[PDB]
Amino acid sequence: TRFASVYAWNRKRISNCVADYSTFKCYGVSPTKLNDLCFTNVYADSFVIRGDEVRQIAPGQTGKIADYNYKLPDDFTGCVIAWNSNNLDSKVGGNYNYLFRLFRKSNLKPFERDISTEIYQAGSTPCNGVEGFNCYFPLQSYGFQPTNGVGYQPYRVVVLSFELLHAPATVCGP
Amino acid sequence: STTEDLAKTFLEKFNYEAEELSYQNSLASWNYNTNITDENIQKMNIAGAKWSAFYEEESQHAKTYPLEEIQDPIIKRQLRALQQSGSSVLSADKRERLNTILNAMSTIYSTGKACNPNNPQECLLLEPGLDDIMENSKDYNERLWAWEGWRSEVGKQLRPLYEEYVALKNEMARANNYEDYGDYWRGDYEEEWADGYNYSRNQLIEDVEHTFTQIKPLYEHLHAYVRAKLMDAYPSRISPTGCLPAHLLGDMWGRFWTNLYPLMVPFGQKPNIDVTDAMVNQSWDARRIFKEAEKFFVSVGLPNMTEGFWQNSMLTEPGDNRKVVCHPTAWDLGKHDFRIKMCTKVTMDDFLTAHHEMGHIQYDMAYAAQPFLLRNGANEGFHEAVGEIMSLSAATPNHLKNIGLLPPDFSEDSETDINFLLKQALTIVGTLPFTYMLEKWRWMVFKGEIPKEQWMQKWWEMKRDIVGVVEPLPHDETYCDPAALFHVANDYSFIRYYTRTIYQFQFQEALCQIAKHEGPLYKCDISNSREAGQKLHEMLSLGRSKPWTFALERVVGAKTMDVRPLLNYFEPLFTWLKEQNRNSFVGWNTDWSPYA
Amino acid sequence: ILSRLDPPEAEVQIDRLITGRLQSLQTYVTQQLIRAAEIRASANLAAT
Repeated sequence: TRFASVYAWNRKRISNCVADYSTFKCYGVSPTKLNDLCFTNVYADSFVIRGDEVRQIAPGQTGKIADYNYKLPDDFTGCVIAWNSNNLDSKVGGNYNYLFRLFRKSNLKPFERDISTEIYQAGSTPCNGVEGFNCYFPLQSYGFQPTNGVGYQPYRVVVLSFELLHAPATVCGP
Repeated sequence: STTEDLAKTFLEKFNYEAEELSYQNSLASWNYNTNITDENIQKMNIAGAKWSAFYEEESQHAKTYPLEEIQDPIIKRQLRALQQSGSSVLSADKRERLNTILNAMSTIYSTGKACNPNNPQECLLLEPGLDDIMENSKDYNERLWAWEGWRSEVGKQLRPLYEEYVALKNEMARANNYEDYGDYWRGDYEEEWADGYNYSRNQLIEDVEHTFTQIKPLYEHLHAYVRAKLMDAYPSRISPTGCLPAHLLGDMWGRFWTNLYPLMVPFGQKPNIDVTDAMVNQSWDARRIFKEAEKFFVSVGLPNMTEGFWQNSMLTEPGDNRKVVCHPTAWDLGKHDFRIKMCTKVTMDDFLTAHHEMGHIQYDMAYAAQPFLLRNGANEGFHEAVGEIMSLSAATPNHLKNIGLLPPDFSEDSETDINFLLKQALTIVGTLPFTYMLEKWRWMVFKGEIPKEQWMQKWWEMKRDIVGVVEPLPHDETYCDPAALFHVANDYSFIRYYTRTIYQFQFQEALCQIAKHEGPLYKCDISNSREAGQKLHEMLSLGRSKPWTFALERVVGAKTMDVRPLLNYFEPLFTWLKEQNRNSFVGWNTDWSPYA
Repeated sequence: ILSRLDPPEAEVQIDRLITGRLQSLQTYVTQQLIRAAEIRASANLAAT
């Protein structure tokens, strides 16, 4: 239901244990075989997010998200399951509970944490407790009316890679 | 930082707050049409109170931008529109006067009416019977006393708190919240630029005069033959230069000869290819018009009404405790999925409105889906007649014969040729004049030139002469009924129809034979013309650097409106027209007159 | 290589391999060939 965010990317270390454990889309490293690829140890980049920006989940992006929160590296390669989550996360009361940041202060690489949560001014205002005249807060809420289409509506967002990792994998046969 | 960057963080939050809040307002309105309450009035109670506030305080709170050093169109216009303010334009006491004006008979204009004292028996509702008379009405003293009646009672039911609103705002209007009444609008059509980019001021108006001043014979004998019919039904007296009242045929409209149509049906003996009878020969219906007429008119693929919407939609006029009307209503949200809902009874006219109401949205997006406030249109005469105009434009007879309606009966044999052929001609012509002069008054009505002072004598004599044109009793200035116009109340101007109709004829012309169709010069074509689609993206509509000429037109069409293939259509007209309308004479000599 | 990355750039990798061995083995035989010339002159002198 809730996910560790892009900064909170979690070691749900889904590996190293004996292997006794929905439309598909394909971009990256050789897909059409299962055992050989390397899933080694997983910090999990996974959250329910917008679906419009799946083209910005791709090499070489530019836009609001790419400029001020996150962009995806030009070497993002992977074949995943592009499928919606309408019936699950298309609410009816109006849902602002999911928080998206508006601007980013440092050019960062993927895969770490930044929790700057001070009362964040984006303008010249010395915001002495009175909002306005270019005053802001770091994180911004979403808002989800009874009818959010696939764009802001979350897919169950498997728009991922099977990223190439370092350690021995854990998927094999006989 | 810049206008774009400051307004851009502003709009990343302001699309959200304004879109979202007026969005809650729209959803609340829908919940209202589910169920009625006061909570439902400003929410439709909290949200309409919140939204009217919200916009005025948006003015108050982002009213902070100048204009002077601007040499560029989008920045200039954007910043003037931004500096346009609500609840906050001028000084304290006069704007408090203004806000009470606006809200106070923004309410009482709906709340106002009265009754009749003549016969002390009853005063109750009046709508239906006179509307049946509207549909079948040709009667004499009815015409006369009915115009007198209704444009005599509207007066003092408007005048009390619209006295406050329109009248008191009208003396300030003689100082109209701007400068006033003449050149400060006679100095605006020359767009704020110089030497290469911006508009002219006279070409369209001069060709309009050259058109009408000799289109008049079309009035002559078209209105001569529908005058034979209109005076075998209507009042009492025949000569060439007369005098008629209009208003209640039961109520206002009585507009066109296409409105006088039902005595004069399209095809007499063989059933017309007419959507009821001919498309029930073709097995097509009304609930089926929604679904099976997605199929039956827009087999090209109407956008789906969204699924849960289809489920919840009690689509017709509810007739239950819910009091709603699906007189075309539209819903549109955006939010990174391209979604549009509309109430539409898809006919073939409605085909054309499906196509270019997506197109009318395409216009809107061009001023409503660009960067949030860079969403600017082409010109001011371009907003709802954009739907009406290129509906009439998208009329495509033998393209929809490839879809299967019109046979090639466009022939010439005297009597039923008169009927069929001049009836399509009847529609394609129509008429200009008092709309013309009223819109001219609006343009020449923004700096100040209107005399006020010497009230009784000047206004009496001015008033008599200015009204002049007959109504059984005057509906008029000094006995102040006239300023009740819906086109001033809700601001739906008609020169909009005009400029887009010029656009219509040219671009339509190359729309239904020249993308290489089968037949004549009327017939315009786009058949299998993705290439037409890009050359629409391509050679009129981008801006005013090299203009409205440059990014759709000079391929889809060209500038002015003409009647040339319509002249191959309409030469029978002018000849027959000349030959017999001698019982209607230019101007008025006051001696000969049918209606006098 | 052939499991993961195809020969759009394995064709250039085999091209650079064959050309780098053109220089390096043509020069294997080339300095070994100038060496053969020197050793053959030496053998002629030794026999004389």
